[PDB]
Amino acid sequence: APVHDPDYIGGIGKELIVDDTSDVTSFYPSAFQEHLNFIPAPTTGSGCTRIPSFDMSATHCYTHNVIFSGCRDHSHSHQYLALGVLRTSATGRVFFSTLRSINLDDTQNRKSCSVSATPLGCDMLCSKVTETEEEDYNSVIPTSMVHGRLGFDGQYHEKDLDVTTLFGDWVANYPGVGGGSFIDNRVWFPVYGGLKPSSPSDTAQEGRYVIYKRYNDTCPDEQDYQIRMAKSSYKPGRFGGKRVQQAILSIKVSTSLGEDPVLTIPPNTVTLMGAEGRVLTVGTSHFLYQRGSSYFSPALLYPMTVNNNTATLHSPYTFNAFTRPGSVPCQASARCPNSCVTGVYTDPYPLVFHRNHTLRGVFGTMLDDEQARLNLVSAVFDNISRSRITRVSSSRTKAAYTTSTCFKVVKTNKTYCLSIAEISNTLFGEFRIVPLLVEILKDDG
Amino acid sequence: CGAPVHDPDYIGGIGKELIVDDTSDVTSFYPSAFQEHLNFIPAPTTGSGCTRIPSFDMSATHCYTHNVIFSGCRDHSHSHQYLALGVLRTSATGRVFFSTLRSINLDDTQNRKSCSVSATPLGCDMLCSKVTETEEEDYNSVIPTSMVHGRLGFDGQYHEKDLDVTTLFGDWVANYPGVGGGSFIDNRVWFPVYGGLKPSSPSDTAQEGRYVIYKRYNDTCPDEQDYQIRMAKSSYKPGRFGGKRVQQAILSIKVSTSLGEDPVLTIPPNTVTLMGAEGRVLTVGTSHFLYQRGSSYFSPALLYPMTVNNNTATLHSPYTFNAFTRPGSVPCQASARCPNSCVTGVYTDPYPLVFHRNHTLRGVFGTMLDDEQARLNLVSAVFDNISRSRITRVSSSRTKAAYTTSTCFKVVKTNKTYCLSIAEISNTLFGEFRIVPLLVEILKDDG
Amino acid sequence: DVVDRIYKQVALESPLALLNTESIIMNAITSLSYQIN
Amino acid sequence: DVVDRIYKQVALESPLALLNTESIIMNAITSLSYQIN
Amino acid sequence: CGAPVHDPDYIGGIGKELIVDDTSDVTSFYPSAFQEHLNFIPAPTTGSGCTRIPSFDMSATHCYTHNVIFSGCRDHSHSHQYLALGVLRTSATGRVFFSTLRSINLDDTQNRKSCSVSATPLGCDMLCSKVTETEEEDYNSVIPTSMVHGRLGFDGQYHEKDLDVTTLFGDWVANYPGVGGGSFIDNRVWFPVYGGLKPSSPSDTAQEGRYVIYKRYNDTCPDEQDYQIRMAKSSYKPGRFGGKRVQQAILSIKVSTSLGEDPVLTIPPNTVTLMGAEGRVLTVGTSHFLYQRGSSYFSPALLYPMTVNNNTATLHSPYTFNAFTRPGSVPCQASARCPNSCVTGVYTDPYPLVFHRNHTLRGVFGTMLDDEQARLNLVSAVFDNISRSRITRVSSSRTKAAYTTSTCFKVVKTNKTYCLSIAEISNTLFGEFRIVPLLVEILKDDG
Amino acid sequence: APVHDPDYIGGIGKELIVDDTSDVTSFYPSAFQEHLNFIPAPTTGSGCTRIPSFDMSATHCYTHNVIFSGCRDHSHSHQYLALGVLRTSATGRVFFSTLRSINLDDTQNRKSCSVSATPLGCDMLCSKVTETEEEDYNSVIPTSMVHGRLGFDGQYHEKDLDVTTLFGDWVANYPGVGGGSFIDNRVWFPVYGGLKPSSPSDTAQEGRYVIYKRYNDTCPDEQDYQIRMAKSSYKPGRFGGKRVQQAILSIKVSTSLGEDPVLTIPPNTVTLMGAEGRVLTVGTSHFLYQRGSSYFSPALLYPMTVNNNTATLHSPYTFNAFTRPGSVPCQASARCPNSCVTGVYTDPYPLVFHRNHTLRGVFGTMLDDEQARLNLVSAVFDNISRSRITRVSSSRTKAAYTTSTCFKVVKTNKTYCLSIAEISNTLFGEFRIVPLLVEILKDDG
Amino acid sequence: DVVDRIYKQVALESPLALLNTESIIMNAITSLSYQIN
Amino acid sequence: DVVDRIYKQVALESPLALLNTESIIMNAITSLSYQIN
Repeated sequence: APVHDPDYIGGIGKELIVDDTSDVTSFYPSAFQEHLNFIPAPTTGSGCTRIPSFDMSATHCYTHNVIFSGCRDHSHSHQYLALGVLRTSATGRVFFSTLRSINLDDTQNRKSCSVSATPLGCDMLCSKVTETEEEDYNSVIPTSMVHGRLGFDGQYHEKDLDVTTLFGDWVANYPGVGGGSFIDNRVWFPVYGGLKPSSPSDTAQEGRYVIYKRYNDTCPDEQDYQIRMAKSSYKPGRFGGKRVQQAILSIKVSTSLGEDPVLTIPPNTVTLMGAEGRVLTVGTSHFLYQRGSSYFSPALLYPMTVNNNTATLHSPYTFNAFTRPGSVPCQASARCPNSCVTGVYTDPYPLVFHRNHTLRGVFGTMLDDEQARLNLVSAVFDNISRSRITRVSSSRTKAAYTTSTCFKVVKTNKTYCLSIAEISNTLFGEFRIVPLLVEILKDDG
Repeated sequence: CGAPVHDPDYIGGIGKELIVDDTSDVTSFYPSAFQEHLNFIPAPTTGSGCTRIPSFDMSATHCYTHNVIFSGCRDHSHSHQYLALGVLRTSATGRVFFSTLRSINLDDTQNRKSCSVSATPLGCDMLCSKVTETEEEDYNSVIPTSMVHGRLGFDGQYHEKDLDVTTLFGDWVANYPGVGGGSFIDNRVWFPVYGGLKPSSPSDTAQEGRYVIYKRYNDTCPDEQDYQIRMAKSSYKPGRFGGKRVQQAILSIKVSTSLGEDPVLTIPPNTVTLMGAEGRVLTVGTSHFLYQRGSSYFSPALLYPMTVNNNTATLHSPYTFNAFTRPGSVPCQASARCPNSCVTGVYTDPYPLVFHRNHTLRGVFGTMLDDEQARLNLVSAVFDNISRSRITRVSSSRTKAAYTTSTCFKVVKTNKTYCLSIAEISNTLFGEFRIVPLLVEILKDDG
Repeated sequence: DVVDRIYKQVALESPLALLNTESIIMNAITSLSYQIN
Repeated sequence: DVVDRIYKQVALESPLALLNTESIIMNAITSLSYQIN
Repeated sequence: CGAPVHDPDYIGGIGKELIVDDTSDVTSFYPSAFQEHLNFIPAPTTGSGCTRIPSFDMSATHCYTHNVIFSGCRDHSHSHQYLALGVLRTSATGRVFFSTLRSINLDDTQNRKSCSVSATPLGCDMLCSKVTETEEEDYNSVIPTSMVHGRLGFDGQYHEKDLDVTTLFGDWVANYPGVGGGSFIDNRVWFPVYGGLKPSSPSDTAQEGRYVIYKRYNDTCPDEQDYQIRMAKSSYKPGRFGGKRVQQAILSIKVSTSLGEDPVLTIPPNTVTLMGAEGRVLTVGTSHFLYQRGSSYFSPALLYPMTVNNNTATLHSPYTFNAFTRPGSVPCQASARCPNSCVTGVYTDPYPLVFHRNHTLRGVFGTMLDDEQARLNLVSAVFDNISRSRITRVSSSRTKAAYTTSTCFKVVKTNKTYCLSIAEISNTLFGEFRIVPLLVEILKDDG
Repeated sequence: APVHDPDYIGGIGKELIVDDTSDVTSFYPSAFQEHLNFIPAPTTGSGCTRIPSFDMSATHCYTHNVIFSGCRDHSHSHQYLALGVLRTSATGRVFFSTLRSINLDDTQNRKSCSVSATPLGCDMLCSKVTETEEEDYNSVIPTSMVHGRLGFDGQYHEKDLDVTTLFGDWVANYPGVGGGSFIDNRVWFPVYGGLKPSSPSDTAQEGRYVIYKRYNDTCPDEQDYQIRMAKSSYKPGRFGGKRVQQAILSIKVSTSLGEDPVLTIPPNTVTLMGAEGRVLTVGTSHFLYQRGSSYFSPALLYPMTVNNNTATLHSPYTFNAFTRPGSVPCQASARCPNSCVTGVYTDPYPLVFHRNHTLRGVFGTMLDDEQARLNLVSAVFDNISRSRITRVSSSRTKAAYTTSTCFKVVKTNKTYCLSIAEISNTLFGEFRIVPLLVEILKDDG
Repeated sequence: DVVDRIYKQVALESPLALLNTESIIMNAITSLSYQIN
Repeated sequence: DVVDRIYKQVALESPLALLNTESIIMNAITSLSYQIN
């Protein structure tokens, strides 16, 4: 029955910075703080740690993947799940210390995974796939899926899910790799995949769409041109014409794992091509982040709502200057809608608030580049602008994921943000997940 | 949470003579390729902080400590120190992994620099040395070197007391731990110590006009007998520090609730020991050994058999392993033949595996940096008087190294033998300065 | 005569018999330490 | 003479004293694991 | 409160072969006068309630139980039962005393009557028998006798389960414990059992046409060989109960968290055992014994050496002590020579003291009621094949007795040997029916 | 840190039966109840247990003496002190179980002793005397004295007291063997002895006196006859003319034993020849019982008061029908005052109360006989009458002491009284201390 | 020769050496059980 | 022949294995008495 040190007590799962009088981008990250690292690194030049997932409530939940044979051979892999708490050191130094940990080494392959912090432990939603995507989209059956939890007891239990009846309309199905959220007794996982052509869940998603545009730029393309693309986007070429729809799954947290699954596929009127993403609850406000894998790069956060066991997404917040770099003409600066799949997962943690409770600004680490996945940088962002920053490295640095969660310490009253990133460097090493710690500061004063 | 005792799978497997055969050929035993287990020794959180100088020891509890420096591994003037207490476990699928059940990081201003851990019934004992200045400077000092005896308990709390060094160490200009693990024997912790002596002190003059000369197997020195006897004498006062005698010592503090209790230094005759250097006091089964780093002219790995009297230990003519070398600068290099004055070389643990029923040592395991001069290309293998086994390379790239520390246990349930070999490696794949707990399975030939 | 040869046990059976009574006692002690509440 | 056989109790008597003091401890450690409230 | 372990003063002193000498004369060892220690076994609160039928056993924990009857020790129909868990201690001045750290009294309606305690790792185990009717009646029964296996733990809580007697005991008309302590061996409690057998049952017919005849030392029976063989046969079906075979048994329940686990009865051949009676299964050092009360024609104290197979035990030709007698009614009296049918005699424990290195039994300690016929004049002494030591009388008055149970330990610190001998005595000084834990120091002659 | 079972909680140290409408002697003892005996019996025909002392507050304190060589040789003896709690059994049966016990076997002789229950343990006041009384009264020095406590820790500590400065006026000094009482942070012990002729404490007690008479009888003796005796009583012949004055000692209960002794010798205007006795606190009311060792047999209880560290006794309650048997003409029925020493210690526990809070009746076991100490019987008594009864034995029975303490169980609401007696019988044995348990009952209904 | 006679230890020193390692281990276990809080 | 002396290690080697497995336990029981919070 673990829980955080008192200094943190009260400042964990709630709204951090509320100012109207403030100027959001006037907040900036401290240079990178030095704490005790909680994320295991590799024991070998063979195995590599990848695809991190993080969530925190009264407990801090973390999981990542260990592939083998130099980050190849999906066929096999382990999975790491840690359950932990935020502590202050004797000198008051912030550090994360995991109180309970389990590494899944069995022959089965959990591939994508996402963790959530629930009162009963760290819940996890993974998929068991022995094959590549491209083949999985030619699959005549939906993807196998598991739900499991690491109890405070330290014992770990997992219930497999019935993917045929639940997912029947889908050719492939995956967790979003992001964080899962505990809302109204349900664990809410980001999910995605693709679904059978001419299926109840398919047709319902045809003739429904949304086209988002950027701040100062406006697309040259005709609407009979544009609309025909944004149309062409939801069933991108790379994967053969099958439609890829975003989704959210909701299970009940109980001593019985895999209880009462309800899958909510929103309308594509409000939502773009399904990608990886996280679900967040800050205070009373819930959101789904979606990877920029489609034509639109800028950071995406959808305010979401609970209707009983179901869910509905509303008009998403847009953040420019926070951009997944992409292939053309989907790249970081793209104004116009097009069909593509490329991009990267970057967590935009909501930060600055109006008393309105709408969202002034968010903080996360992005990849600064037009096309390639390179040069990770941390900062806070505005509907338009970006703050001063802290670069992860001054040398060439390759990235895959950055997932951020921010918390404040009460007793001292200083705000810090954890942004977990998957980096490839000369100093850090090749495939390495680094729990970067940062503090927030007003500019003048 | 969790119980500070190795999973029963290990009961009977930790801390004993592992492989015992007279007839079999030691070097036919050999390491598997590198295994993948769950990793304990933590890496840094930034591109500044760097982990280094590791120390490890294990009994019923596994103790690990490593230093965390900053500003790109510069500015000694500050650092933290990480001490972890842990257990050897087997997974649900039977996989070996080291899980550390208790840890404390020391962030206070004070700098403990060279530090070594030992596994004692009461916790993890540690012997560090608080030094704000440079080794070169320190040897010019008019005072000894502050030294702490700390411990981490199973209650997860840390304590320590500063040894009174003006008496215990009063004859020394500089006093450091061996960075290699300590060992619990006869109700006391026993740590490696080394440093310089105040010229013409009691403990300095006791050591004058004495020395030891060790020669290699198929190789004999051209140098004139008298020549060597002279240069071999000068080996103990390397020109680096001005020629204060740099001597190997061992300190034994009584392990008890009150730290730093009744410390007694052991300063062996240099008719046995070489020029003092880093090292480890270890026990396998019923016998204890001191490892000395190759910092002097002598290339081959050494274990001086150690016997303990009361508060004092005695050292006997050392074991030697000829294919097991440190690299060194000339004419101290890996191929070094004759005696000489120098300070160079690297810390590589020769953990004993194959034993005679004679209870005499046949062969050892360790990761040696294989190269003549620089410290590069770490490789694990089994070593013997003359020869080394088939090897496991750590990588195919240029990868430098600082320390490697090896200890071998056995999971009894499966009756398979393993070796943990911890390396401080610097690499493209792993990272700039990174500590990797390399795991290996020991195998035979022809099966 | 034909006696020594049955003493091979003192260096054979006997020590191994100690290693057992150790291993089991240790297993006992081990489980017991698992009592941390 | 005759001391040959009389010591062969080395494989009879002592291997017991072991087993006996073994069980004494084991029982005493067992009763202990029951003394935790 | 308090820890259920004998003061360290006793470590190495409890439950072993106490005095071992081949050359010395057993009977030259002998009891001191009666010592004064602090008293454990509690006396009654009224002139009605009366304590009786005591049982004792000790390992690392000391277990004692005695029955509390009412209406002047009449009306079996009701009673309580007192089970105490305790430790051997030494005072500040070094005085020996038994302090009982945990006790429970059983006041529920149910009557456990004949009961015996054993010391097991998990607590004090007890085997009682729930009987509302008379022994004479019970032997006329068409059903077995309800039997409980209870235990008191170190958590001071009591539990029990009724053995299923229609199967286990199905061949018996009446089934009782020996009132003498049980013993823990090979991960099981082993209790003495005795009673009648259903005529012509499987276990009855197995015992027909068989018997044992034991004769005394300097004394030989006049009776014709055939005569004896006949009367010796009839000894097993005493006229008291109508001639159902009254047989000695031992039951072993597995000691575990769940009581009454896997019980297995041992019903030895009557070529070894006499007509069944009260008794105790005891272990001293590496060997185990069964005591049988003298209830048949045989006067001298008996210990059948007991060896345990798996769930079954086997009995070998009994030890005998000729100067150690029960009194008995004729022609069963203390001086009894030949075989005969009868039920008489008394329970007196022969606790083994002097041993051969042969590991064979020389002499024993116990309090015998010294008299031919009635049960009177208890006296403690050391006994031997032929002879008894100098004695310690319990009193100079006419004092009757029911049970005496003796076990001998040694305080190792002082290296002095003691014997606890518990007696149910009836006296002017002590009281009507009173249980007195008599303590004695064992001494030598000529020192 | 022990304490009683809840069923007793609330009913321990407080007033038991309050009725004006009632008739006191209409209450009677149940026959003798059967519980689990807490008082150790002898291990031998040599040693004998004698001189019991009992007290209870939140803890139950008991101590007695073990003499040797067939109840002879004062020279040596042990002392037993038990610390315990009142428990209910599973079937609800009342029993006393001592949770902490210590037997003092050392060469020193604590002779008379009295125990009190204090928040810090069981406090005890004994004397160390190696000689008989008759010789102790020829003593040129006061009697050595000890104060000690059995902690809940089980550890026992004892501080000797300075008898010369404290007791200087006394030739001999002893604890009253009764119970000690905890009042206003002081342990209050009954004490007695005799004091040096012509001493500050002596002369003050000359010319001061009290003469008590019985209910229906009035002495024939002249006052110039009587007054001259009651005079002659305080310095009885047996002991050589030395005056024997009752007394009470008060020590502070603290981690430091033997702290701040203050000895209070009351005036003999209010008090008779000093004897053994107990000090009791029931609810808010305090009392000193005094043995009937002098000319006046009937049960004696003095209401006492605390002035800081000092004490003052008031007019004592009288109970007829409760009579220490005595030698002539001091015997059980004696009307007239005379000088004698004979009698017996019998505890009169206060029971029935007026709302006035004065004392209607008391309960204890007495010895029914004119002269000899024989035939112990339990009952409740009135200023005049006595109840129905329960006899301890129908055979010849010798007694020494009876000390009673009464308590109620709340949960069940039944009142029981423990009367500890020192008996000599054929059934019980020779010198035997038996914790007789009794219940109280209304007569009709 | 002159060898047996130095084996008197196996039945002399040896067993007594077991009794010690028992007694001490037991002392250990004993103290430990004194930990009942 | 020669087996005489070679077993006399009965008074050398094994009396150690005892002392060693002794201390192993003692240390393991000691560390345990430190694990109580």
